[PDB]
Amino acid sequence: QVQLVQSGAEVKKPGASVKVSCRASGYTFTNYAMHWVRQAPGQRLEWMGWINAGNGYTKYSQKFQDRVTITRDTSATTAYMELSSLRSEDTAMYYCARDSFYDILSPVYHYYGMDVWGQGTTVTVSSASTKGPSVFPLAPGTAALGCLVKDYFPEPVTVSWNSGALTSGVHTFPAVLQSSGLYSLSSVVTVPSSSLGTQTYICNVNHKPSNTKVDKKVEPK
Amino acid sequence: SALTQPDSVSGSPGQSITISCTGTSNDVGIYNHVSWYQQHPGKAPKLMIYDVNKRPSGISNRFSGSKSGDTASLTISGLQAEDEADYYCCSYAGSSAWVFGGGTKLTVLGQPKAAPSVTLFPPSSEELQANKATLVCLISDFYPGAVTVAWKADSSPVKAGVETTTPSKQSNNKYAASSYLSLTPEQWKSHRSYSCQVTHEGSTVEKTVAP
Amino acid sequence: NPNANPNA
Repeated sequence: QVQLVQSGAEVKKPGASVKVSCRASGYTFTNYAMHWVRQAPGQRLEWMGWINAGNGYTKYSQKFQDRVTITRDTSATTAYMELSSLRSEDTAMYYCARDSFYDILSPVYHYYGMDVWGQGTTVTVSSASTKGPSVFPLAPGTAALGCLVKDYFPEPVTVSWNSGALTSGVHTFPAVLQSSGLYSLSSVVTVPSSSLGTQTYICNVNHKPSNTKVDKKVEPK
Repeated sequence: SALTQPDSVSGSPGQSITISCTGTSNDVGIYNHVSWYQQHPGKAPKLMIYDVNKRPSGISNRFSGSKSGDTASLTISGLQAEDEADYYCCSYAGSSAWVFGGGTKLTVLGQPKAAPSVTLFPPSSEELQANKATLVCLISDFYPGAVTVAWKADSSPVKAGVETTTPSKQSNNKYAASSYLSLTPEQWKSHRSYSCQVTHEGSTVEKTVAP
Repeated sequence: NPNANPNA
């Protein structure tokens, strides 16, 4: 079908550069234009610039003119956006969106509209460095136990219980961003109180950015 | 500088609302290249109206657009719960440039509310033996997605060391959040108790832990 | 409704 697929999440230091890609498929690539739009967390959409997929001509936003480069590769039907000298406030979700293109021979009624959008790419700019998590147990009719996944960077962290064999009553919460620049999250499982002495409960925390995996046994206090 | 939209608009099911988008004589007032976009939290925007008043294929006729002078307007008839989203206007600005509006958040009233469930854990002994202490307050199954968290030592408010997440949708149509209080082991053992107080729609749920 | 696409 008609779709735009963007590259994965990026984690960069202040002053670095980042290059996000946007692969098109399902339509004639060189017949359209492609915008790049970004959105800070909780903020509005902001136009960065666009490119004609055919002749490659570009126009950038006056706020980004000095730092953004938008290119395209017709042989791969992919558009690219490079943002240089990154800073903290460049942390945002970045979208690519298709729009109309009219050539010279086009008298036609010119209409526009960002009709197809990519899924978005998160870019995180921070002076923090990669760090594995410290996992602490949260000891408990019904009873609640869990794990605390503290002080890790960057995202993401995956959590399962008993190697995935336990899904009932499990609730894993999105991470908080601490003032230190590190993340912390917690996972909960509600279990029968009758089982606290018989059944073993282990939370499996996986942080692939640091190649660390921790299986923390949570025991009654 | 951007296009001026109202920050929020509210309406009940069946009602009709209108979202304004005020520009200048260099964008909205001159060109018909005016579009409207609907965005649900965490998802990509979706074209709803283009060329001032035209709808793409499949878009319901409940959505309509118009323009008068420098102000474009988006009207949503027969408001439904699924229309709750952020709505953005966008206009051509000349010289091959485009500008977005500030964004408007549309809330649909009359939806059933749900009080939050709260679970509070004290610092683990392993963390205390590492000379650190963290209280974790976990909040789930509330709607709408807006809570305020306040912490208290015994009965005195404490603001230093509090980190709270934004609410996020669960697998059902409820929201979840969490709040963390970082403190030294001496502070934890100093007081008789600590409490996490979650306020939602004027009512509060409080849980307490003690050393 | 002018042509808005960028040029060289």
